[PDB]
Amino acid sequence: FGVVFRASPRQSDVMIVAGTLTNKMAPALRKVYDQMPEPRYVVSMGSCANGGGYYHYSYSVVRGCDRIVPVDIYVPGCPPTAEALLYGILQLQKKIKREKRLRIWYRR
Amino acid sequence: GSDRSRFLEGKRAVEDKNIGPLVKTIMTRCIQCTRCIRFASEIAGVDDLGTTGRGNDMQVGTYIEKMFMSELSGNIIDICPVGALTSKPYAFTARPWETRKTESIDVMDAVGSNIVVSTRTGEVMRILPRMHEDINEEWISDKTR
Amino acid sequence: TRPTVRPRNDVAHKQLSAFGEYVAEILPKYVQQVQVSCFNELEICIHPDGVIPVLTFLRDHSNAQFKSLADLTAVDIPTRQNRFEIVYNLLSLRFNSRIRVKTYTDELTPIESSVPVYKAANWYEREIWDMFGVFFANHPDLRRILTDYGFEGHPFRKDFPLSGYVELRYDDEVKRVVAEPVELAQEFRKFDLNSPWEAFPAYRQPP
Amino acid sequence: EDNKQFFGRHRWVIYTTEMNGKNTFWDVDGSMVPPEWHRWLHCMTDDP
Amino acid sequence: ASTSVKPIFSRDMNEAKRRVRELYRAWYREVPNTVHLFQLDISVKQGRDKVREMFKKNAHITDPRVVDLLVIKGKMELEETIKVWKQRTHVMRFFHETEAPRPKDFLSKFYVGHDP
Amino acid sequence: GLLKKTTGLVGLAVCETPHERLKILYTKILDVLGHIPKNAAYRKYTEQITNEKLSMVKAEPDVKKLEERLQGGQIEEVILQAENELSLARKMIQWKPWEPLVEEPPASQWKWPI
Amino acid sequence: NLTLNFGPVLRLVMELSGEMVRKCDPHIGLLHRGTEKLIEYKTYLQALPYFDRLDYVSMMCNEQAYSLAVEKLLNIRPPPRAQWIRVLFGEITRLLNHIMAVTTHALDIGAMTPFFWMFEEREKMFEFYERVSGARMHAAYVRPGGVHQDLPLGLMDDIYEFSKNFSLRIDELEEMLTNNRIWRNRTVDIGIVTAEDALNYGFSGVMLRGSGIQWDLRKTQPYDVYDQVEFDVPIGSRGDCYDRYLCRVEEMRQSIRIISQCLNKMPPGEIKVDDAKVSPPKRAEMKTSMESLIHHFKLYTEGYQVPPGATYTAIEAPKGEFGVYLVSDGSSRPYRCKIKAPGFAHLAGLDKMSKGHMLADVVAIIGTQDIVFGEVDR
Amino acid sequence: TRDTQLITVDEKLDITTITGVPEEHIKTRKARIFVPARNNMQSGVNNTKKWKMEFDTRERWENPLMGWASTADPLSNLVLTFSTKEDAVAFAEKNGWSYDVEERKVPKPKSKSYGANFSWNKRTRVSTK
Amino acid sequence: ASATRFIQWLRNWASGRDLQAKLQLRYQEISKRTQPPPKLPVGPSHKLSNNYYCTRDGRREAMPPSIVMSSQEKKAVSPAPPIKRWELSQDEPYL
Amino acid sequence: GVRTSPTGEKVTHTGQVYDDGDYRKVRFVGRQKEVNENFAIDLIAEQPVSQVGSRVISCDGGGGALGHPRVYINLDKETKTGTCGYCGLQFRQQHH
Amino acid sequence: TYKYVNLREPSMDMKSVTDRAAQTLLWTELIRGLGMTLSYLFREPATINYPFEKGPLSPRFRGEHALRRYPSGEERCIACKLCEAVCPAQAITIEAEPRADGSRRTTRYDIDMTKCIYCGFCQEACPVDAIVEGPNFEFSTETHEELLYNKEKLLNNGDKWEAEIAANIQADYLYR
Ligand code: SF4
Ligand code: SF4
Ligand code: SF4
Ligand code: SF4
Ligand code: SF4
Ligand SMILES: [K+]
Ligand SMILES: [Zn+2]
Repeated sequence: FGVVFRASPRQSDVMIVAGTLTNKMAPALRKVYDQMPEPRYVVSMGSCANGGGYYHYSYSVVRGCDRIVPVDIYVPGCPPTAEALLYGILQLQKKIKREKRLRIWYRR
Repeated sequence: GSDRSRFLEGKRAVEDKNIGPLVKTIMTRCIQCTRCIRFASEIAGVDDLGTTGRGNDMQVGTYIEKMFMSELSGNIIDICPVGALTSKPYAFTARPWETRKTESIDVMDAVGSNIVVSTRTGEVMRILPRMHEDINEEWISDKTR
Repeated sequence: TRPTVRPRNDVAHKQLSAFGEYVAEILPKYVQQVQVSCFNELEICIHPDGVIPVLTFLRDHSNAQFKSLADLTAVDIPTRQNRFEIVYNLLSLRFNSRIRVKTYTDELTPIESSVPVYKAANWYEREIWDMFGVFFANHPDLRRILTDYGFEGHPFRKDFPLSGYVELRYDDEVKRVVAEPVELAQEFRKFDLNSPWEAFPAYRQPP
Repeated sequence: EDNKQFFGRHRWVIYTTEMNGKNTFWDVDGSMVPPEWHRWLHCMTDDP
Repeated sequence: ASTSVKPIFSRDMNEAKRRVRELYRAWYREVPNTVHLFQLDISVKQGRDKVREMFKKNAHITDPRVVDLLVIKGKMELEETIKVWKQRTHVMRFFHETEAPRPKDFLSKFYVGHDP
Repeated sequence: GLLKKTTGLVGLAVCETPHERLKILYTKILDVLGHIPKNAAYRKYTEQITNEKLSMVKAEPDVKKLEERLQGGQIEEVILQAENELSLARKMIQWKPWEPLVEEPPASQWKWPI
Repeated sequence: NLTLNFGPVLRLVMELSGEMVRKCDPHIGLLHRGTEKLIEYKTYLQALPYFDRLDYVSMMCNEQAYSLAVEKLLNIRPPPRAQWIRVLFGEITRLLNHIMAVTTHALDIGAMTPFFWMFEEREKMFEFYERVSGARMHAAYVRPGGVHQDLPLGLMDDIYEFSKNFSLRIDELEEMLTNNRIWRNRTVDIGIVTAEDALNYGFSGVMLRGSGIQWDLRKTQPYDVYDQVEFDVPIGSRGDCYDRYLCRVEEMRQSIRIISQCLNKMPPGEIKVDDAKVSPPKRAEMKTSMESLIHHFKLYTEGYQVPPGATYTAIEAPKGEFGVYLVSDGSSRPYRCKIKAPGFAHLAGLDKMSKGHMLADVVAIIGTQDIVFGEVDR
Repeated sequence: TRDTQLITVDEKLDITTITGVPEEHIKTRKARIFVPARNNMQSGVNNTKKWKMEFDTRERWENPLMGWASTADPLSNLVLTFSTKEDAVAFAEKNGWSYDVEERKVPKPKSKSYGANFSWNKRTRVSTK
Repeated sequence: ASATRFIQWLRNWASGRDLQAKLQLRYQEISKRTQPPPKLPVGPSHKLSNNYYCTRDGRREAMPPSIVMSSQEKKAVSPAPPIKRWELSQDEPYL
Repeated sequence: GVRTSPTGEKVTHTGQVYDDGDYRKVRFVGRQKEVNENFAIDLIAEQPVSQVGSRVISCDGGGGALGHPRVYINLDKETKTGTCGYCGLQFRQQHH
Repeated sequence: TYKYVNLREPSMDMKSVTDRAAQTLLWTELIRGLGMTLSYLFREPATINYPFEKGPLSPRFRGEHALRRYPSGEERCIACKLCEAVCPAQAITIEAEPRADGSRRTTRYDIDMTKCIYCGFCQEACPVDAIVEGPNFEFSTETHEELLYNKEKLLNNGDKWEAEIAANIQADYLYR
């Protein structure tokens, strides 16, 4: 699809958060997000990242990655199938297809 | 008890009796223990419950369209082992395991009955009695309940 | 045999009872109680001063040779004077057997570090410190291992709440991740599950 | 269907070019398969 | 025998206070390096007053064993700052910059909610 | 009687004189046990099992047949265990685990369920 | 010495004197979630899905360890057909883990191609999981008493067609790694562990067998029906990364040998203990019989009570020795559940194993230990 | 007869400063030590044998989005179990919580007689079976 | 399976094996996705007589631990007999 | 069935609807309110009352193992019908 | 039983030693590895053409929770709360009261699809086959709030997927 397997943080356009975000890990996540060159999108994969999932009521888990960084797509499941994450990625493609940055600048 | 059934026949079914707005009766669940009969006669003083019929067709009730209204009636809900007698206002609202139990005191009268208040997600679901030998034993009045 | 009941091994129950007595006769100074369970596991209960003597004997003696430390953990019982029960699980490749050694302590009394006997105990003791707050004396490197830096409290204690005391969040004003008192959009729901009828009369306690 | 193809490529769907008033000539989507065909296309059964 | 217990490091409060002061000197001399390595927005004076406040809270302890633990935690908390195992977020959690002030008087607590 | 090229265990070197090495170590163990009180159970048991392992060495000139008798794996493993017992015996003198119990546990320290 | 906080779910703090690694300091906890504390608010059945998520590469072997422990405290026995199913999927899980361990060990040091060949085999094995349980990874299929459901018709034939060709897939993997001189240079005489240090550092599994220690719980302390199957235990000679790589490649072959016997010796019968105070009844008899409705109601709300006691139960999981120190207080919810992850002690020996090696060797040594941080941190 | 040297500590055992609890939830809370009352819908007495310690209830409100029951009290679900009353007070005292203790309520023995159902001259003669 | 004869020869020679006999893609040897309904058996406890639960109650046969010692001539023993030595496999002793 | 409130917002089968001045309605601006159009209370009222010739009848919901737990219903009262507590179907005795 | 993996003694005759010299100088075993990758270049790839082709699944697949009806249109759920009791994630919230006709029916039934672990225990506990996990696995959203299902969203799913849900349950209920 054009989606390379692995990309470095500074050469990347989308961040996929796949797993449980702990309180000891959150600052590292925000730092990587702030260093991503724009435009940048975040895909939240799985129940842990969406809302904490099985560890929602834990003392060491951030209840959802969306309270640390902005999120564009939520992929549900525990884990989502590899064909469900792929459906989410293709749903991010269509979302980018609806962007109208230039058509809004021209009307400023 | 055992963990499986070897009973291969059809089951008995009984018709329900209406005895007021407080106690809901589903008498197919009765196990003919006679706790309600002994309570209404000895503790409450109302000899309106009894056994009619014989054998497997023996039934518990009033035998006529009568309402078991008393200032102590609601207590037959607690002594009934089974769901034959269940609170009507409480019907279908909560399950016992999800309720938080707060041990409080009653103020509807001056006796000071010791009660248990059942809450669930910040809402009062029902009021139960709490044993106290010197005040109320394990009974409460209908108004307190 | 009964298809649904686990079979009994009386041979291994007699061998582990002989060895338990054997250990208690050699270390009277430390052993307080030896018991064998109904599924053939051996427990040696000791005074906390004998952690190094007892373990060294079991590792090096020619009839014990418990050369592998399977695990080391703690259990918290608020109703005892000494809350914390320290458990050592050991393995013997020579005789193909396992044994459990238990001692006790409290919030303020330290226990001797077992790293000299078992190099495996280095990280296990940090985990007991981090999660229960039991100090191990003479530890080469003792510090938090699992919790976040600056974390306050010991989360595996029975009185530490499940959801903790603080939660993290990103604040745009200060451009960093902040810590704040925990408020839950849905409170954890507590279920009272225990039945009011006795399940096992074999374990009944005197009234 | 084409049963000479290896399992996984032996069934495919060519989506409609319009659905519920939406132009789907280029913007196809895997959720456009109705439930009755969702079971055959995913090999949960052999019967269309 | 009940009051006879094993010590951690100090056999009496007099030896415990020696460890408390050595720890305080360690923290006092590290604030300028901490405020510089982490590029904090507080001043060195603000940093050194926070250390003073933290020590002041536990000034009423009369159990030598308890004081030993407080020093042990202090030395652990110190090793994290020196070696930069913490991050700017962890250091700044001592200050509570993103929490609105909470009233301390009876009337203000009455207006907002039910807590005492 | 051919010497073995490897013990099969990493870090454990082959020993060319297994019989001589074991006699020295077992004799050293028996001499260290002499400093322990007569009645202490550690001395009575360790002497009992050290002597019968020392008698197996002095009655079996074949290494392969000796290992079958001792049942301790490679003869190099049996030598390593002798060095561990010798070190243990030297430490039991300083600990004196044959003395009475130091202290009793609290009343309900080992009760379960609570 | 130069110090680097490599960081990110592993944060390594190393001091390097040029090319050499003078000290390795693993900082863990970036995936600590408080699993062991959450298990104390769950019934024994509600805590079963937690174990799928500890070593998420060997899901069904973590269920088995937890199921053996509970069945031991309950004093019950799973039926014979369930045990054979629990060995069949124990070995299929062992193929899943060793492919991940070997191929991600080779992808981290450059060789990227064997990862894609063998992850097509993992995908097919994920269908065996999905056809029995309905979930590709976290099946929750093994439970105290046996397995949740019986095998669907035709699955054993599809397991046979897969196993028939797998041995060829391993051979192609060995044509790329075993004799390649670049692979050997990265793994030979790297991370040497003495047979005596391994025992004292808490190692288990191929970390022991790589150094010549003859130990495998499947043969010495067997569980289920592992004493009715024939297989060989690979043993190393030099105790390095290369010998340990050969033990895992050869253990993949001995799993195909066990699977070929499970398919042929699978007996008939039921798939969960026929005691309805532990295992739920059938839905058909739960809708006609009064006792079966009572027992279904109580097992799914209160759960079954477990007699008071404590047990340490262990298995030969793909990554080593996996066990739980389960403690019961006589109620439906466990009191304490400590989890012994083999990668916790293995990663504590990284500092020892990386003395006198280059920085690029620490990558290989972490790979050879087969670390998954779901179990290390819990 | 321990080998280690022991020291004397004649002070109240207090650990409020090393447990990590915020001071907000040490001084303003009120623990309640009690033996749970028997559930009146059942005759079982197996839940009335151990001492419990719970804390005081606080505010629960409604989530604006879904209507769930939100809370800000981190001790809302905390329940501890103790073998005896003396051990419960010990845990509260060293943790700094203020507590109230309620004495165990045991039902008094009753005088039962099946023959009293058929008395000749007394008021206990029942009228139905 | 649709590879021409020439390409089949080229692939077999390059790998040194007969790949066509052990293809890693599934064509028709797999089970039908629709199967006839099953009829599963029942366990040993499905009886109408001689089946009282007190005679097969595993949980109620568990006992509390037995105390061998408590503070409130004899031949040396070991926890178990020494482990017997393992034997080299006749299947393939050396890899 | 679904009936709309005076402000134009539909009412769910549970009776839920935001009052006119409730700020929570803003969540539906530029969006919709999910309401299921098949009210179960209306659907089960259309089912005919089944006539039977016995004092006691049994209901399992249909489909055998695919229905609900089997219950027996008493039809001794002619004032009302016998209703199943699970599926809501009604039964009546034939003129006796 | 056990076997050695790496305990061979290489021969030291001239022919064997020359064989390893040719291997060292002429890179024989490296070119043997190039041939294996060449063979895969001519094998048919295993890629499927998503979204026009889909990966095979089975009747037991666990996807999007849903609420079912009886063939008459009456809801199957009778607010027993067994699913709420068994859910290991506490993702289900229920409230019930007598209905206008007196039936035991819910007034709230929410599933938090971000707490949910998609485990299937809710559909094992249900005595009336009301809450099921369907076969749909493509329901990703653009906001967090769209994944907090209420009773209306769950009843719409059941009506939407009933044709496929019923056929799957027909195919598997004999194993349950
Ligand atoms: S698979 Fe499930 S438990 Fe594991 S990280 Fe993903 S959402 Fe969390
Ligand atoms: S108390 Fe309940 S069970 Fe007993 S006779 Fe009365 S109705 Fe029947
Ligand atoms: S809960 Fe009790 S009374 Fe009600 S149906 Fe079940 S067994 Fe009968
Ligand atoms: S699948 Fe499991 S976690 Fe999800 S709602 Fe159902 S019972 Fe709860
Ligand atoms: S288990 Fe089924 S019937 Fe009971 S509340 Fe849940 S969905 Fe409704
Ligand atoms: K009742
Ligand atoms: Zn019905």
